[PDB]
Amino acid sequence: SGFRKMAFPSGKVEGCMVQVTCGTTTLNGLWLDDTVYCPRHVICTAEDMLNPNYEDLLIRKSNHSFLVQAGNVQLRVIGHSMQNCLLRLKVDTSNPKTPKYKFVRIQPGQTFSVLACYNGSPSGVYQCAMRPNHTIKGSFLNGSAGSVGFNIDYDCVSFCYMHHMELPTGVHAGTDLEGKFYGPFVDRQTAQAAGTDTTITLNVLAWLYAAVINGDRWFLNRFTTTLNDFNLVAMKYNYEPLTQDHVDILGPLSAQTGIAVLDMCAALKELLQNGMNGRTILGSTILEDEFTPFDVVRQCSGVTFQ
Amino acid sequence: SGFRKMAFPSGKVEGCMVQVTCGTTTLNGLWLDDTVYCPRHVICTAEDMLNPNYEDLLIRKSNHSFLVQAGNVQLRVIGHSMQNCLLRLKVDTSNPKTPKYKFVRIQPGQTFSVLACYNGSPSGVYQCAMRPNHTIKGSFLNGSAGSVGFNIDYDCVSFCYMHHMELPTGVHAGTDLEGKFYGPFVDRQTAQAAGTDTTITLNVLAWLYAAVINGDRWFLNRFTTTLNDFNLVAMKYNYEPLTQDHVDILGPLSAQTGIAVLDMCAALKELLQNGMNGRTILGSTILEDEFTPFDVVRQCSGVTFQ
Repeated sequence: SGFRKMAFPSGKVEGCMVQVTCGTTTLNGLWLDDTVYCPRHVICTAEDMLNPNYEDLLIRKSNHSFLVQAGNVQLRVIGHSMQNCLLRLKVDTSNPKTPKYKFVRIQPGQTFSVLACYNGSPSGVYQCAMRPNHTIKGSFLNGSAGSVGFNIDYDCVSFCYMHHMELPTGVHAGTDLEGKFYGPFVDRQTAQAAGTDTTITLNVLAWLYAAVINGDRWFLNRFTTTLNDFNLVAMKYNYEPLTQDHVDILGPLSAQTGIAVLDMCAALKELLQNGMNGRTILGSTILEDEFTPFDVVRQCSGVTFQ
Repeated sequence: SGFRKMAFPSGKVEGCMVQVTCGTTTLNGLWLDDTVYCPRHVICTAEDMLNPNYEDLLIRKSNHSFLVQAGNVQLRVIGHSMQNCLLRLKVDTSNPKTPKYKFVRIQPGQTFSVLACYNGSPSGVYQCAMRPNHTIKGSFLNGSAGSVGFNIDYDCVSFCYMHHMELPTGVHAGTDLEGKFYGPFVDRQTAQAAGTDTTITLNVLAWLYAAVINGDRWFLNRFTTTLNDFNLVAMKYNYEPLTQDHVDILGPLSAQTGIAVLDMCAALKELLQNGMNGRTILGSTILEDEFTPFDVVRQCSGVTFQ
């Protein structure tokens, strides 16, 4: 019984992947019901990207200007239309494998499963988090745009992200399924760059509990800090604000390990004092920011004595 | 353009997981064509796994006392045929969802993906490597027995692990899909423990290769070491030796850069006797060993499936 950075079974999402090829551009598209979603820049060429006018461009393209194929059999496009940075294509046969779904907009800190695909087929699946700077540290290559990110709540695929491009530092930016980017990022070829990404406090703590849970509290002390004595030390360091909503959330882990969020945060200010080796924390010389409370709670189901 | 810990798409395997209740106990089974696979110890109640005669403990049990379930439909069982550490209770209809499969068996250092299930329902999927001490450091709460580990090689899911027991140390153990346990483990309460482990090395090595491809390089240089002096120090840091039968596979690896094998090896010497204190490799502080040369190419290359 150990911690693992897991992902939801990509099974359901795969039954929604297809290949959308336009011109000399081929990427991916999510096929839900009689609709097929793909990043709109599919209808562009390296040149168009310098100053794309998607509205006018898309106009120069009809229903069978987009060759979509579910596996080896191609689908019939019965109408095209634009929605922000996506492209809603209609089809003659709604997806018979469409599962209970829904579109959400994840926030920074939150995690999700990404099913990378190429030419409409799956390569692998991995987990990751929507960093505080609105970027993602996924693993994408050309032909990867069009891939989705999700979370499955009891037989329900909550789609939250759809890949597009890759930033200067090797990180990734994409949009929600409605078609709006997760940042100040525009899908055109202009000078852009990820803003200085910090660290997720809430998950750095979840990690901290997972640690205690599984052993080691050398980073613990009778040290008690206020809800404003930690947050000052916060902006100094990369770690973000520990709102009152994080407190509550850290509640369940709190009650379990018998430790108080305040005394936990206080244990952290002493890590921004060193926190070197000597005993480390589950190996990691640093601090894991992409393991959410829910995740730790999830894995390693412990009890709470009352 | 990043390098995450990837897992195989779990669609061709999820559609195989079913539930296999027997009395009060309940596991997850593998459903291929007509046959159904599952953990022998599914006929035991309470401290039965303390005193497992099995071959006799199954005699009294009958087909009916086997509730194979596919999420609703009951699968008429008919084949209380025990095979090694597994059962082989055939059912009436063959799994229509059955994929194209093999049952190959993995060796130390090799990797595979895991579809953790509970009550026959896929919970999460992840990737782990067959440790040398012959165990799989991973995550499995109760009711994880019956879970499965596989690999995908172009239109062919080859199964290679069936989760069974969990060691006291936290790590777990199971068997190939033939019943043959892995390492010298058994399934009772003989209070067995796992031996000392060494690093697959060939993975920690091949991990660097993908580090390079993603730019992140600051070790490619070093006192270009030998072929013996190196693995010598390995046993100075707990790393099993290496043979040319292990580098000749790294053919394409180097063939996709120009970076030597030996020189690369020297980066390690300087990586442990000195370390890296400060800068990191693709994020992690520790050196990752759960990444085979194929896993690294499989990712960096984009190899899809079907």
